[PDB]
Amino acid sequence: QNPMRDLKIEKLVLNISVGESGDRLTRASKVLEQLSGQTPVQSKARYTVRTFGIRRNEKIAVHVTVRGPKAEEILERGLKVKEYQLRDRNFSATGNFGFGIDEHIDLGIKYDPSIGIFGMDFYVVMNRPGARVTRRKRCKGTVGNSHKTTKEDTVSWFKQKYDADVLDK
Amino acid sequence: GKSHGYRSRTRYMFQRDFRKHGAVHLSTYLKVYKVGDIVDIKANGSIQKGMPHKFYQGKTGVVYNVTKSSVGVIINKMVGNRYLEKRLNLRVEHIKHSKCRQEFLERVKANAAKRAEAKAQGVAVQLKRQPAQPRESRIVSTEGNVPQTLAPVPYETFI
Amino acid sequence: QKDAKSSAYSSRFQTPFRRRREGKTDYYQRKRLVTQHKAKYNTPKYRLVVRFTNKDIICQIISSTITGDVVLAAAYSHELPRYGITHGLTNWAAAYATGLLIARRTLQKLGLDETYKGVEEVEGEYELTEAVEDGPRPFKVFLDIGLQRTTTGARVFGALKGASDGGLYVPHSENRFPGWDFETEEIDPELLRSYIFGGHVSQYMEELADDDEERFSELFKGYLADDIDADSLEDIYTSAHEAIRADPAFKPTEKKFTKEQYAAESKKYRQTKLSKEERAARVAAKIAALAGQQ
Amino acid sequence: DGDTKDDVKAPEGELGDSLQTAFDEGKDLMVTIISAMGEEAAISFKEAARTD
RNA sequence: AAGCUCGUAUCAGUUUUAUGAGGUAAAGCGAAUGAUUAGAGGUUCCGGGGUCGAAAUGACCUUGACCUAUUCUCAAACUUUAAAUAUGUAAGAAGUCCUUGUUACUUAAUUGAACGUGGACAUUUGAAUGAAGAGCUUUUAGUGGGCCAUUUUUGGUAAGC
RNA sequence: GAGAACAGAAAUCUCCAGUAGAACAAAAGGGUAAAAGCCCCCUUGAUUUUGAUUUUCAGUGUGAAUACAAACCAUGAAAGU
RNA sequence: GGUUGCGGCCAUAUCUACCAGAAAGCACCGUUUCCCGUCCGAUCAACUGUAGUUAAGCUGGUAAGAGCCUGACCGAGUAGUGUAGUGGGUGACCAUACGCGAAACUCAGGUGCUGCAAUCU
RNA sequence: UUCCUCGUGGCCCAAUGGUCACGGCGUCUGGCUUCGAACCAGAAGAUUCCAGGUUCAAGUCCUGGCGGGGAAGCCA
Ligand SMILES: [Mg+2]
Ligand SMILES: [Mg+2]
Ligand SMILES: [Mg+2]
Ligand SMILES: [Mg+2]
Ligand SMILES: [Mg+2]
Ligand SMILES: [Mg+2]
Ligand SMILES: [Mg+2]
Ligand SMILES: [Mg+2]
Ligand SMILES: [Mg+2]
Ligand SMILES: [Mg+2]
Ligand SMILES: [Mg+2]
Ligand SMILES: [Mg+2]
Ligand SMILES: [Mg+2]
Ligand SMILES: [Mg+2]
Repeated sequence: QNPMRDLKIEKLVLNISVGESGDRLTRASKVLEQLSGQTPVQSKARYTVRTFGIRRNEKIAVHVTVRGPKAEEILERGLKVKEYQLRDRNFSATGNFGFGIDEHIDLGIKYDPSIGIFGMDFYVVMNRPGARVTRRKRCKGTVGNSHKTTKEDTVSWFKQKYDADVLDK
Repeated sequence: GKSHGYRSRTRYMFQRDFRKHGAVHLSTYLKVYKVGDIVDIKANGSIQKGMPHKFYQGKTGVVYNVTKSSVGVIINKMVGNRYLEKRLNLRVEHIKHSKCRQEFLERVKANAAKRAEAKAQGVAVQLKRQPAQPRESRIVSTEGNVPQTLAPVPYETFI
Repeated sequence: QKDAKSSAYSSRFQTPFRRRREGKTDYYQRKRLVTQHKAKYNTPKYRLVVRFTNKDIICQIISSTITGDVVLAAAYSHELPRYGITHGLTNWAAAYATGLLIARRTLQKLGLDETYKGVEEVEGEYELTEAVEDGPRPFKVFLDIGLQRTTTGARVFGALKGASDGGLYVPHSENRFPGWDFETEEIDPELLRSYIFGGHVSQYMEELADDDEERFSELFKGYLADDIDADSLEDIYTSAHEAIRADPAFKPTEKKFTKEQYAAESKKYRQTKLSKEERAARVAAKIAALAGQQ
Repeated sequence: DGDTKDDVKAPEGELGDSLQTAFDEGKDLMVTIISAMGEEAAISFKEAARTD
């Protein structure tokens, strides 16, 4: 049936893929903490490509994990930026979803010229409670077949809550 | 140039097994070895420390020393026209009791039992083992087992 | 579709033994634990195994044999009501009490209870059970924490301190006990003693009692229902400790039933195997219907 | 990395004279050094003027 | 060659019983790696293309990949499996069982470990056959270019190579 | 394999599958999955005293390696190493 | 008989897809002052067992299931191999005498057993 | 047969593992001249002869192939 298999948000991951490190990197990092209240982390590159102009461990991008009512708050504050409409393919086959935005100034920080202008990449990881069965150390196991999310469940949940709509397909 | 290392020509001899990789089961460490036990040697390729040299693989010897993690073994090696005894030190992972003895002393205590029991009435206990004697006479009936006549088979290609 | 593994893969697959499949034992740790100095031939190695499940605590003394493990004595948390503890069966102090219980239980069944009395005037000091002169060199045992994460102030070490004060000799440093100052390498006995007597709980009463009442109600509900006050929390533990030192002899339950009756009901309740003759009939009928043009 | 090497003393070679001629207007002087058996001198010149 | 200590043994180019180890012969590739002939069915948001097409995350063909199920043949430096012949050890007196003595080692502990006192069990005393005596020491000559035959096998087309 | 602005075949992030098909200074072969692989914290046992043993072997040397003893240490809560 | 803690042998125990599970246990599950650790109380840390649910974990069952294990005068006494001949054949190779003896393939059966302690209508 | 060497802008060549890489001649646009040269301002162009391994990066580091050139070949 459906006693306690309700769907809830685990986490919102905010990514900014700056193509290089340096001052602009610092300026990009200087964005997230106002939006989150957390200390951001800056991720290194894993191999050279020499055409994008990056060396190994050149520390190119930044991302942040946010969970809880704070997370769903930021999610809501982003959905208005997308005017509560997302194209179908944005929804992962495992029940997760995400989207990218431009001009992080469309919320919170007016402009604050020392920062400049940056875009982001909001992503949402979605499942049901009781998921620590795959994260605990002792007696680690896998979640059952009937208890996993899916495209059909996640779309319907995204309609029923936030009363939004999905595009062509 | 030629090449004779410490582990030369051991490509297959030290491969572990099929579907028996990974750690060693604890029973080896739970084994207890006394001085005078006779024991075989089979190198475990997953424990590089305290390995036996490839020549001693599949040999059997006598324990003469016990330490915290290893066992001293005596092996007889043929060199030239005589034997020389070699003294080894082997971690227990390359070690397992020779069940030949374990079988043997069962005979010893069994013969003790038979000897005492038969001594209680003096009936010539007859302890010694005997080889397979030629089987004694017997009679075979054909009742419901009438003999079947056979014949050679002709040639057919069968392809 | 994608959820398919080839026969070659399944035929070349290695499985963990059984316990590594269930994710319950660290065989890498078991190596270092159960291995015995080969010059000490049959002298077994005894382990103080401690596990922490929900609503219960388990403490045992286990040695190992080829055919399986063997236990000397065990002490569970849910028998504290015998000794005057009814709530918080998994807190730090409850762990310390259990460690004390199993300590006196073992020394009582080993005959080492009159000697090596242990520590009575507990003060949170770091001291080991030293050997009495020309005596029986007190019993020795090691921790087996399993997959549990070691960390400063963890309740697994409460059992350690319970045994050490109980009279067992358990080798250990002190730099993981709660109250271990970090930037300077010392210990705070006052804070450790408080934890031994639930200080972090009795103290935690006062804030909720003075800030939020429904919160003070839903949890700690049993305390209100049975009229236990914050200040009174040390006393019940102190009264318990004497009960443990009085009689650790592990009075068992009466079971109010029999083994056979329990078997009878489970036997009649569980689903059984299906015989080959039935299986063959079942498939034959499946052909007769599905393939038989329905 | 470093600010060192008050060494080589700027070889008298005419290629080095041309190097010194082309020096004063700049454009990112690249110079090579040969240091066999310790005794060392600057032998070759090159240009890499990008700064982008 | 000189012998010495002893008198049927602390033996054996042998078999049997029991128990170990091996990766060759063989075999395998719709089993891991590599090679390799052939068609078949799908799959292109995704190869090259063409036709209907302005295009489409449109349709139809063709060629190359990709995947799925099949097919023919292979490996000294591939392999699941795996011989024959050769090969390690044991078949008691230096043994077995019972009791309690030593120790500065070990054990929570006279618990263990090793070595012993005393007592009990002999010619069926622990498979076969043989034993022409068994064991031990010294000293020194000559030799240190090999070749042939069966079987296994390397380079080479091959050789009285 | 499936998804996210610039970002595309290759930039960063997330989920699912994943017996090792990666990695372990180097040539190759063994060995390794709560590790021997990656990241982090503390250290110097890469220390002193000579012995015994394995390989090559004349049972010489050299090189390399194994298991101890008597000290002083490192690490870990501990067994241990 | 069920369950938990510690295990022994290490797939008959693994994998895929469904179904069932009284009681207890286990589990998910609630909270952030203290000890503690992270970008994030998600893991780890601490407190309550109270607010709830067998949905999942787990256990068991089902499948002319994959795999795995055992066996058979199925294949086969075949391939291979030790010893012998003044055996055959120009030769490659092949039979005979005394012995040992496979693998692939086919068919049939099975789908964890068990030690110690504790608890359970 | 061996050994060695070489192959890069249209031509001749140079090359530091760290920038798609350098010179000279050549080519293109504009200027001067009635015009072409010479002259004056500026530009552009290279899968480093074909496949792999290393490196973080390879013309370069090296291994496997194609084309060219040089040396050797004596005592009988
Ligand atoms: Mg093998
Ligand atoms: Mg560990
Ligand atoms: Mg070989
Ligand atoms: Mg063959
Ligand atoms: Mg085969
Ligand atoms: Mg192959
Ligand atoms: Mg044999
Ligand atoms: Mg002479
Ligand atoms: Mg001589
Ligand atoms: Mg000589
Ligand atoms: Mg000569
Ligand atoms: Mg580790
Ligand atoms: Mg040597
Ligand atoms: Mg011009």
